[PDB]
Amino acid sequence: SMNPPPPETSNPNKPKRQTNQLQYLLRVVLKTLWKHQFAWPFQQPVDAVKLNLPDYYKIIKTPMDMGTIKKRLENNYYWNAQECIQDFNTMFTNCYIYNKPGDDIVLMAEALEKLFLQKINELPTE
Ligand SMILES: CC(=O)c1cc(-c2cc(C(=O)NC3CC3)ccc2C)c2ncccn12
Repeated sequence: SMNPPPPETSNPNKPKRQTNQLQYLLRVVLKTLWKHQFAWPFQQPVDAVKLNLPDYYKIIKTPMDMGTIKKRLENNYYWNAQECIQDFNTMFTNCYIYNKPGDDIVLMAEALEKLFLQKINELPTE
């Protein structure tokens, strides 16, 4: 089996900004989720070869992971916070699409998503 190339984390012709909302997404949101006991399945792209999930990238056509999001934030890849929030939501949604309800990995995603929602509830204005 083969994995696909990972999502891009740098693109010199993509316009970039560093806003206070994006700084919050790195310093508060990403850092809170990254240190969590349940973060580890989400800290890198799914290696469907090593995990013996040959159908993963047949089902998941918009992969996303926190390793990618971390690199994007540290590279100032984004223009606005909504782009980054969409990446997080894609990662959670992919987990719920691929896995069975009640699987341990789904419980892990739900726990991270609850914290995610609590932090973005206080996303600073501007
Ligand atoms: C997000 C998702 O659905 C998901 C993630 C994992 C997962 C991936 C890795 C991994 O790829 N590590 C790379 C370094 C080699 C490791 C451990 C786990 C539990 C998983 N395993 C079974 C079903 C679903 N998943």
